[PDB]
Amino acid sequence: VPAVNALLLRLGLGRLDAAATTAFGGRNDNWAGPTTTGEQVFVKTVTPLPGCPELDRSLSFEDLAARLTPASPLRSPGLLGADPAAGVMVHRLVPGARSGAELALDGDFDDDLCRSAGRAVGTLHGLVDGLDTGEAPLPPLSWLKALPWSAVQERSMAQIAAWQLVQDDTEVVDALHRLRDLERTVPLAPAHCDLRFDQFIRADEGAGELYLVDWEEFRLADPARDVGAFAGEWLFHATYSVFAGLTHEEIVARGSASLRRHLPRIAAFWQGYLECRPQALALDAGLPERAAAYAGWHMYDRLIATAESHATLNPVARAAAGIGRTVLLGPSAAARTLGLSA
Amino acid sequence: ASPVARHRGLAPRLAEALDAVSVAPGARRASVAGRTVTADSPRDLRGRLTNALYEELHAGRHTLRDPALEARLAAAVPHRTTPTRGRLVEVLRRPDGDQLVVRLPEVTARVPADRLLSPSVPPAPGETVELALEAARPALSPGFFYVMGSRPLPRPAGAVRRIFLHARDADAAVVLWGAALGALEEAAALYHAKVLSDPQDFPRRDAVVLYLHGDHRPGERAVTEAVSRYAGTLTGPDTSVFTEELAPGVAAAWDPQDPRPGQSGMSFGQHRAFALASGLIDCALADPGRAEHVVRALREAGIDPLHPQNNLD
Ligand SMILES: Nc1ncnc2c1ncn2[C@@H]1O[C@H](COP(=O)(O)OP(=O)(O)O)[C@@H](O)[C@H]1O
Ligand SMILES: [Mg+2]
Ligand SMILES: [Mg+2]
Ligand code: NA
Repeated sequence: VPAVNALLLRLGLGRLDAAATTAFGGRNDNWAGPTTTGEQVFVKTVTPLPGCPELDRSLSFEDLAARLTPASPLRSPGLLGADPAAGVMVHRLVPGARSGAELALDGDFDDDLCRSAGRAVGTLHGLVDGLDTGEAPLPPLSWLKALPWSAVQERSMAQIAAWQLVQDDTEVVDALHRLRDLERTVPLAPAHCDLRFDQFIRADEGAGELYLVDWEEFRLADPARDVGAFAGEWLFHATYSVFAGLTHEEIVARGSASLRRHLPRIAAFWQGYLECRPQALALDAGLPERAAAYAGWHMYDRLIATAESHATLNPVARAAAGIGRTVLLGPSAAARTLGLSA
Repeated sequence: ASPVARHRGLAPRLAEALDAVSVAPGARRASVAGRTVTADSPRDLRGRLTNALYEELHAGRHTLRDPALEARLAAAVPHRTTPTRGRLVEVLRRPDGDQLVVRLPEVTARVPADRLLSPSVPPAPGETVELALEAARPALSPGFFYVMGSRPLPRPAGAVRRIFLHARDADAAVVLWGAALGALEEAAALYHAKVLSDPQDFPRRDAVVLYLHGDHRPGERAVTEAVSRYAGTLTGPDTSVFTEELAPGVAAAWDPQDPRPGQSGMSFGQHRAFALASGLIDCALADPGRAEHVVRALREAGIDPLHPQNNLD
C-alpha cells in the first residue's frame, strides 16, 4: 500500500479511495478504482528481485505502444507511471471491463471478436531493440525433468499427478524440447508469451473496444507462442471448460463435437491475424505447425492450473490431456484441423 | 413395523436411514429426507441421488484458505520431517549448493542434497535414497491442511483405517488436531492426517480426517482416549450412517476396496452413497425386496451390508 500511494502522490493522482477500491485477479496483487482526484486507475504490484524483470518487459511494451495510431487493433489502456524498483505500475482503468474469460463463458467472444484479437496479435508481431531476448520459461523444460521441491510444496495432489503424467511421457517431453529448440531457428517477433482469454479485456460491459494486457512476459520470441495460445484457449474451452461419469469414448465424442463447433473461432482469429500480418507464412512456413504444438502444450498448461483446486484428475481432464498430446505429437494434422493453413 | 424388520441383511443404522429415502417407480424421481431430486434419465438420477444421499447421510448438510488458521494448525504439528524413499535419477552439482533429482512415488523432484539421510553420501543414479521432507503440506489437499506422520507408511500401503472428527468450528479443530497428532506420534502410528483450513466450512463431520496404516488399533485407541475428553463439546454428536461411531462426533471406516476396474479415487462417503444409490435405482426399475437390491449393490461394490464401514474379505 505505501509504495503504491507514494507513486500515486508523485504522479498527481492523490491516493487510492479505499471506499471504492477493489482487488482484481492474477498471481500479483492488483487494485482498481477511483483515486481521491477522481481518476480511474489500475494498479499492479510485482514482487521485486531480492528490481523487477516483469515490469521492465511490461514497460518495454508500453514504449512500443505509445508510438501507435489510435486506429491500431492493438491498444494500451495507457500507462500513467511506474516505480520498477518498488514493483509498482499504474495504468488507466478501462471502465466496466469484461475479461475475455468471462465473455467466452457467457458466449460473447464471437467470431468477430476473435478476428479483432487476431488483428491485435498480428499487429503486435509486425512492429525490436530493447526487447528481452531471453527465452520464455514455457513450456517449463526443467520441470519436465524434475519439479523443484519448493514447487511441489505449493501444488495440489492433482497438479502433482498431472506433472507426473507429463514427466513420464517421453514422447511429449521430447516434443516440447524440440519445440523450444526451434525458437532460435525462426524469425522472431514481439510476443506476449502469456496469452489467454483473461489477458483480454473489452470495455463497456463487453460492448467497447478490445485490449490485450499483462505484458510481464513480453519478449522477442516465436510468434507461434501467441497463435498457439489463442488456439489452445479454444481447444481447452471446447474440450474441458464447457463440460465442467460418462465413458471415455463418450467424453471424447462430446469433446470432439464441441471442438468442431468452436473451430470457426480459431479460423476467425487466423483470418484477422493474416489481415494485419499478410507476410507471416512467407517468412515462416512452419508457423502453423509450431502454433499447433504450442496449442497442445497450452492444454496441459491450462489443465495443470485448473487442478490446483482438485485432489484427483477427473476423466474430462484426462480426456483433454489426450487431445493435447494428439495436437503436440501430430502438429501438421492438428494445424489443418484447427484451420491454421494457407 | 421395525426398520430392521423391513430391511433384513442390512446394518440397523442404514436400515433406519432408508426410511427417509424413496425412489419413484421408473427412477426419474427420488426423495432423501425432504430433499426431492429429479432427472430425465434413470442414469442421471443415479448421480443426483448419489449426491443427495452423500449430503444427507454422510456429510449431514441441509473459497479460500486462512493464514491465521493455517499458522495455528501448522504450529500444532509435533514433528517437521518425514523420511521419504525414492530412486536417485541424477546428482546435480552446483557451487551454490548440490541438488538431487529423485523419482519419488508421486513425482520426479529436484531436492537440496542437504536432505539426504541414507545413504550417507549421494549414491549412483538408480539407487534408493532417503530424504528428510517437510511433514506439513498445506497445498496438497484443497480446503485442508495436510500432514504426513514422522514414521514412513508401509510399502504395500495396505488397508487404511479412516477416522473422522466432527469439529464444531475452527477453535475446536486446532485442539482436536493437536490432541490427535500428539496421541498418534506417542503411539508410533503410521498415518497421514488433515484438517479443514477454511474457517467458514465448519461445522463438518470430516473437519479432521486421520488415515491410519499398518495396525490401526494402537493409534485408534490413543486418539479415542485423547479426544473423548472433548467429544460432544468440541465435536458435534452426529456422525455418518456409513461409519462406526467411536464417540459423539468420532467415527471410523476403511478406504473402499472395490474389486471393479471402474471404481477408484472415490472417497469412502461418495463410494458408499453411489452403491446405495445404485441399489435403490435397480429396485425402482422393476415391477421388502428393496433391502435385497440395496444389499446386492453394497456387496457388488465390496461393502459389508451388515457393517458398511467395512469391506468384504
Ligand atoms: N487497465 C485495466 N482496466 C481494466 N481491467 C484491467 C486492466 N488491467 C488489468 N485488468 C484486469 O485485471 C486482470 C489482472 O491483470 P493482469 O495484468 O493480468 O495481472 P496478473 O499479472 O496478475 O495476471 C486482467 O486479467 C484484467 O481482467
Ligand atoms: Mg494476467
Ligand atoms: Mg501477469
Ligand atoms: Na462455448
